[PDB]
Amino acid sequence: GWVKGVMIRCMLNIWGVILYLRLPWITAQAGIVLTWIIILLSVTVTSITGLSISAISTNGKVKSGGTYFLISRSLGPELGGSIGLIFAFANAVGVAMHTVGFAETVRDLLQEYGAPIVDPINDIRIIAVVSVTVLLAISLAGMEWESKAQVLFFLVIMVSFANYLVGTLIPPSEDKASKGFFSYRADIFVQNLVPDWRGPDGTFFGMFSIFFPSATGILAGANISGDLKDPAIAIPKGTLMAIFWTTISYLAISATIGSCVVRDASGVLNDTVTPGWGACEGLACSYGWNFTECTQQHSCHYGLINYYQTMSMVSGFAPLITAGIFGATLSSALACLVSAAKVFQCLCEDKGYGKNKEPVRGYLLAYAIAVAFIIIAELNTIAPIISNFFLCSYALINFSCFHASITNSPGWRPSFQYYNKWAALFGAIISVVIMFLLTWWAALIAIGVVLFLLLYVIYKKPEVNWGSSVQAGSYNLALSYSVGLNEVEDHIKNYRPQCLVLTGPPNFRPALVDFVGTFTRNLSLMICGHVLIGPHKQRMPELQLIANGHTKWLNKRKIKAFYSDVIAEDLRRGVQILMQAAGLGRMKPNILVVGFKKNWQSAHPATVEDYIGILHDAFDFNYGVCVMRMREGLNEQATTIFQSEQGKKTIDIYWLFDDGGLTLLIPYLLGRKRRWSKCKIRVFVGGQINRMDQERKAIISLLSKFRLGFHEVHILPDINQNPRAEHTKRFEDMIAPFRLNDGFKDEATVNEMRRDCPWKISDEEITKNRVKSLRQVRLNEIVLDYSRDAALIVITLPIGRKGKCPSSLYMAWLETLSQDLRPPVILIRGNQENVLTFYCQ
Amino acid sequence: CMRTFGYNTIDVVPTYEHYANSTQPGEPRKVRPTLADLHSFLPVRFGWVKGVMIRCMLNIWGVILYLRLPWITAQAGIVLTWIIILLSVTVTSITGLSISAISTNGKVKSGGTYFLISRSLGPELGGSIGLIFAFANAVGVAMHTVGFAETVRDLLQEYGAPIVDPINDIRIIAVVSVTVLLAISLAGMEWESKAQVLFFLVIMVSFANYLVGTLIPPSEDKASKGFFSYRADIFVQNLVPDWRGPDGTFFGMFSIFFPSATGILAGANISGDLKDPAIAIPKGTLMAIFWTTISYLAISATIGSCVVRDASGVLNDTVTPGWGACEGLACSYGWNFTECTQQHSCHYGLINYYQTMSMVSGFAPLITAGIFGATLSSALACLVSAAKVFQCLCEDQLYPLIGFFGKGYGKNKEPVRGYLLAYAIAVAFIIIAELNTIAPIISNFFLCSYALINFSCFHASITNSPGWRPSFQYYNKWAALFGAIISVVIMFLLTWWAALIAIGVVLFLLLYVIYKKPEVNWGSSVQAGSYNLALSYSVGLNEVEDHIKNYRPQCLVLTGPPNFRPALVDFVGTFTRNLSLMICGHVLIGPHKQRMPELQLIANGHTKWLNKRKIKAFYSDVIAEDLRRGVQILMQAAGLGRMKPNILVVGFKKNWQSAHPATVEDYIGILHDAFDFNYGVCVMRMREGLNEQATTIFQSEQGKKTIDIYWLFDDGGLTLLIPYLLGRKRRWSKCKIRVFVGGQINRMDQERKAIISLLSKFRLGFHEVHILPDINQNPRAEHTKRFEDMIAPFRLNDGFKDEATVNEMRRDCPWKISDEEITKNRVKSLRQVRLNEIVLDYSRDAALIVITLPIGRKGKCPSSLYMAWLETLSQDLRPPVILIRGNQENVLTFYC
Ligand SMILES: Nc1ncnc2c1ncn2[C@@H]1O[C@H](COP(=O)(O)OP(=O)(O)OP(=O)(O)O)[C@@H](O)[C@H]1O
Ligand SMILES: Nc1ncnc2c1ncn2[C@@H]1O[C@H](COP(=O)(O)OP(=O)(O)OP(=O)(O)O)[C@@H](O)[C@H]1O
Ligand SMILES: C[C@H]1Cc2ccccc2N1NC(=O)c1ccc(Cl)c(S(N)(=O)=O)c1
Repeated sequence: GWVKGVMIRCMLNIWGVILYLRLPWITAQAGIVLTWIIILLSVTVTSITGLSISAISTNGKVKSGGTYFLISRSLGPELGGSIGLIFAFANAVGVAMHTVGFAETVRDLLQEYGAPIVDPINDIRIIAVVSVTVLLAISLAGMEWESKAQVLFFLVIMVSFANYLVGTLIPPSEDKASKGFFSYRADIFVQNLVPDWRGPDGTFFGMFSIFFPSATGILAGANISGDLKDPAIAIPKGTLMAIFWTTISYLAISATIGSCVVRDASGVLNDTVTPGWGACEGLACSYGWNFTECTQQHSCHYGLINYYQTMSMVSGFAPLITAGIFGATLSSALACLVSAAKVFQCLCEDKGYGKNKEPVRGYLLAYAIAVAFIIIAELNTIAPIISNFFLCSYALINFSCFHASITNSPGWRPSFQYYNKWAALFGAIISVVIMFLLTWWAALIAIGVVLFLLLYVIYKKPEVNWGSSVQAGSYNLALSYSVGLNEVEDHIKNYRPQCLVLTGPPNFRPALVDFVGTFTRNLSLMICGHVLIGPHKQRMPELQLIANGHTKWLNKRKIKAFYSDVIAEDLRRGVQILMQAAGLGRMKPNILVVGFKKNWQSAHPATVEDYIGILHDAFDFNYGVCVMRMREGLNEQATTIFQSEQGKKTIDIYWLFDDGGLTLLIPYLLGRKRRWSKCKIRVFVGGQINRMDQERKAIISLLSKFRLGFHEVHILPDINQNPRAEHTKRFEDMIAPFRLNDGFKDEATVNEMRRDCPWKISDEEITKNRVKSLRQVRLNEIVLDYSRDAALIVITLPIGRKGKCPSSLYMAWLETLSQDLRPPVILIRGNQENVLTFYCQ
Repeated sequence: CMRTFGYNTIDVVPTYEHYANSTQPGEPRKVRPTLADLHSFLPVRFGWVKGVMIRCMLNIWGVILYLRLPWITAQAGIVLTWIIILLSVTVTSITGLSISAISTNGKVKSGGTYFLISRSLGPELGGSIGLIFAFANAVGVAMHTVGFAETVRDLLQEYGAPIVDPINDIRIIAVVSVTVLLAISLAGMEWESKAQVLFFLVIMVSFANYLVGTLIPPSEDKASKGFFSYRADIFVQNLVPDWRGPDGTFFGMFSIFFPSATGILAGANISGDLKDPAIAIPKGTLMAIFWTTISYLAISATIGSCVVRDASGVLNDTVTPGWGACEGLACSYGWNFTECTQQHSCHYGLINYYQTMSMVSGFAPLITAGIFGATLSSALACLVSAAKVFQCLCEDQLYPLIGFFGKGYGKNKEPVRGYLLAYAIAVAFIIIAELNTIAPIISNFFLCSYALINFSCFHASITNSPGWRPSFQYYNKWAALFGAIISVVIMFLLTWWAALIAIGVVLFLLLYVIYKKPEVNWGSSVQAGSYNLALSYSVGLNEVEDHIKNYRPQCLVLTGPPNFRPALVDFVGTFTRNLSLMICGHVLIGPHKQRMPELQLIANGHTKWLNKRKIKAFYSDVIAEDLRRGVQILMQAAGLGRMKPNILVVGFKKNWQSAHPATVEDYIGILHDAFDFNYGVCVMRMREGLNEQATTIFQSEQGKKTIDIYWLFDDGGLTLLIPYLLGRKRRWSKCKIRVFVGGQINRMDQERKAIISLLSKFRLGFHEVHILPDINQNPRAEHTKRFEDMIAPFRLNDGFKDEATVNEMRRDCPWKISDEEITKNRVKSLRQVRLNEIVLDYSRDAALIVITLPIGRKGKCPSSLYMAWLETLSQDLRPPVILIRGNQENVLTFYC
């Protein structure tokens, strides 16, 4: 935290490996004032970031677990996700860069003995792959060994720095002159005071970019901060102390480098001459080192910019310096990898491997990113990426903190004495400007990537992900989309038939379920209703098991539908309950499907009264109605007639009245399935005998505007003609036993006799509906000579006004329309509202 | 007798008018009877040849026909030109198939491409697409005009009479020409269509002239330039490629030729002016594409057989015997071009000359006329399309300021406003006269339009709503998807930075539209897709078996009108959001049973109100004679599959002391039924009362106040889950939870060890614990007196009555208490008053209070008595008070 987090492992991330290896080179190629200015700017950015980070962090009682968790809990998830993503990418890239640097340093140290294995560049790649793999192996080695090694590494770094200070001030010596050291010289400081450049990066902004990579203490105050036993007043003090120590130490090291170093070397130990014999001038006249040809032809084997590492030859204890620098770099790399792995795990903390169940997947992904970026093996190019990504993360964090302070977040009131919104705004602006100037295209691309991640990771749908399992995820998705459907409004183009099918137990009547499932499959909603008769105190354990078994039987058949059971005294009341309550939001039924009463004659008229009352209630609630009739009745698994292909047969529609199109829509959706996609479809309409031609061409035109693709049309001009004499008689015998026989008295004086049997007919009444009933039986004749071999028959259902059409007269009509056929007859009626259109709004 | 079917009843027969939503020559409009009346008691228009095909054909033909195609065929050979043409045709034909498929679904109105794309895909993408489309057309007009000016200036200089210089004459001529075009477009579509036919005639005459010229034997000038009439040897020569220069690669020729044929929407853009668009768009577009492709192939093949690749052009170079050494087949007909073909420096031939197709023909002014006509036709088409698209887009009022445009004029609504806007933009652009750095932007915009059209088709097909029924059935969705992908690929393959800019503009406009929240509804594939996903995921959840590991609190809240008691809604929504189902109930009494549109409107308004406060709940209403029956209905039937409630949340009836006793009877009956259904129960209570937007204490900050929990009965831990889930939020995060864990008062409490173990398993962070053993103690007799006073009015004073005859008096007054019951329920009535003593000494400054809800056996308690215990328990307290008792099921499965 302070060394392994601030100034040892964050040393190589602030003032360490990336400073103990190639800091003196930048300082020499820049000068004292320029290096001081770069250090000042970096320190300012880091200090503002650290102030904001600590002030935000110290808000509320702290429960350990991760800085990502803390930031998310303080600023919400919207910004927390983006912050975590940016930190993950930056940590992986930094691990890659530090590992490459350490491998290169180790390879050079080994090469100091003059023994090449493979090549200058390739060998570095091999060593780096080996080191990264070793870290991956040591991913889960131990816990307290880490702290022990941190203490040991801090001690070793301190000892190496002491040795470096002891050996740095080299007095006059041939061994020193071999490297160029000449101790203190005012002319040396004068030379350092001026600028000088060499290389493609010979621009001060290049020095700024190089220095930015080694400032991971402020982040160390953000990512290496949440390890304080007393979280109250532990964090900010550590941040300030680490930052100040780093700054002072860096300034001192730069001062020593500029004081006791030279900018040129010789390359030959005994390269000296006498006065007047051979070129010799400059301050080298003290040690006779001329490089005029060497200066001209970039001939500096050793020197400030000539050689990358001057301190290694400047310190007396070379092995100690090498060992300490290598240890510091390894510690920094391990810390960064640990941080990225923690980010991944804490993201997935709530598959698990081993006790901790740690996410090996995230650490493996971090290793993948680091290995992908580490093959290049060049610090000069790599470091700018680290600087840019880290600066983007820090700027986003500070700006978000300032925004939260400004907007008065619901639960934002951090207790930081020195916190101020204006400082956050200033830091955001300055950081943005510096990131833009450092490298235009790269920084802009990173900003665009960050914006994409911030916009496109907050519309996922299941934003919680509770209880990782199958049932849990399924429930989460179902809830998310069901709630989402609430904001979307309704339009005619997207009408859908939601069906409530009265099946009772589904294993008693499978024809209805087959027929409805045919045309509703993955297009709209289907519910199967079951009413339980009798009074009982519900609850009980067995009802749930019964429902579960019914749903299992349903599932085994590959039928998408929901089962549902209710308790009521009688069928009508349970049906009312189902019609009024069942559904969710906009997924609620609007059509009722009911079977035919095969034996309505040998039964108590009370049952018939209730049956007709069901239809009356359905019409009251604005539903559509469908009555299905089979010749044989409806009451491994059984096999039905809708599970075997139909063939070339026809579908016959008798559209006699306008309902809104429901009579036409149901057959259209049914022929769109590969079971009824070979049947030709016929439409019958009534008309006139003296205008048959002007009626055929008109209905055909209307059919083409709905774009339903139906084949033929036929007109019927004789629907008013008198029925046969032997057929109109069969209608009288059918209703004979329902004649109250009081058709000579006041309608006031016929309501009393109906209070015990409100299902009779009045001789007055039969005189008003005489015409209508005749048209009912005449229709049956028309269907028998037209549709004796069809695969389906559809007819519009007639309506009777409540209070003027007893339950017995109504039941006498539907039985007449459908008789003597081999019927899959369907009688349909819409709610008197358009469900089709020929318009695009 | 013989009379129309329908004259003797109330029901009407089907007819066109019942579905037509417009006026008519017949002013009185017709409607069919509503279900309540049957139930219940007591203008110049163009065809397809002149309105679609001619426009598209003119728009496709350009200037590469005369000045570039022969050079391309000389550089690449016949076969490679044919392949390039074929690829371009595949892309264009697929796009045309998609547009035809989308164009026939209902009646299309004015608006062209924008109308189709938007109304069939949704306003959000349609707005940005329309904006960019109009801009692109308004710039293409200027591009074509500058091209025409270039041709005129080049000819005039050829005749040797220049005015100022290459750069200023272009400006002047272009300005004058654009002015003339603007003048033409304002005179009406009749004059506009006449000029199109005139230009078509001129181009046809040019084609015929070239064809006739390509036949006559060659003269001396033509012979010394490479023209020799159809010769099999030249044709044989001219099939292999011969690349030359920096621009000699297959990619280069494809990039040159591809933009030349992409103007295929020139006829659909005037869709508002057609006779029958659904029979006029597809046929015209396909025929135009076919004819243009035939013409391109014919030109390529014919020219590739008459001209040699090189020719000196000097008449003296003829082959006489003695001088020169002939090479190539040019010396088979008696001509010698050894010199230049050796040094590679002559200026004639197919691969070195640009105006070859005018040399071959018999009269060059005809070719000049052809170029003029092509350029001018393109400019006119672009102008008209841009004006119409802009008028239609500005009609819909989707942007803040551009609405000024959209005012029509006499008879046909003619947007002179948009005409002037586009003319001014075109002038401001033609002033520059240098546009080679502005062309790729426009091309990529057009390609984006292609991609959007194709994706609209594919998405509509894949969703497959019952309202998707097109008459044109000669397409396929996979091909459309491939077309959109290849469109974007080509975009990024032409010029990458322009593609980046185009896609960025599309994205930014889409974001602004989505943020603006349009106020219109037309019916799109997106809404149908949302229904699709809801249904599919519900079915998926239902498919899986049932198991205990997915407990969640699913609540039905009795709230009546949602905006009456908002505190209950806010409290439940606080801990329900993103985690479980919430439902709002409302019982309307109603005589009888019916549903009129008033109920539908009221419900839609309630749903809008609920969705306007960031609340996730379903609103449901029922009709019943009293409250108990409606609550029974909702408890029995609400839900779907697995998502159904298992907790009931109700508010306190603070006016129970002054009310007809049957009301409190039904309240307690509601509680008893809920208990009997295996539910959990929550009773909410506040000191004031529960009955733009109004505020509430549940939507404000809390600070550091504490929460007190009084756990006296082990019911499954629901008494602890609700307070716990309310402490993971950003508004209760600083509150401290105090637990007064009389661990199990009547539940075999644990003294010290197990008390902190159960709460430990709840990962609650419990920060404090206390012990209350003094329940039995005698409460201050002063407080007991307050209890006898309220129970007095319900006394039956039946001490001397037998237990058999006591039931007699209750057949009319079931609420009243008995005497034997007072002495029977005495010890259990002292705990309530005594417990109220303790609470009034700790949680007097506590944000919330939670206590275990007492219970009662049916019949063993008089109803009015049980309502006395509730009042005494929670009374004289400032904060909101919650009483809970769980279903007695393990709620510990919720954790992960
Ligand atoms: N318990 C029930 N739940 C839901 N609907 C029912 C129930 N019982 C009957 N129905 C509906 O009533 C219709 C037919 O009435 P009913 O069953 O009395 O005639 P049925 O089928 O001939 O009788 P049965 O099978 O006894 O001969 C069925 O198609 C069904 O829709
Ligand atoms: N129509 C209704 N639908 C659903 N719940 C209702 C309805 N009417 C009342 N309630 C519920 O019954 C509870 C008690 O209401 P009651 O009318 O018994 O006393 P109250 O004093 O009117 O209650 P409040 O002061 O909360 O309105 C309320 O908290 C409310 O949640
Ligand atoms: C971009 C300019 C410049 C140019 C140069 C050559 C060929 C066409 C051409 N223009 N493009 C068009 O005319 C064009 C392209 C695509 C489309 Cl759909 C259309 S349009 N008017 O059909 O909508 C026009």
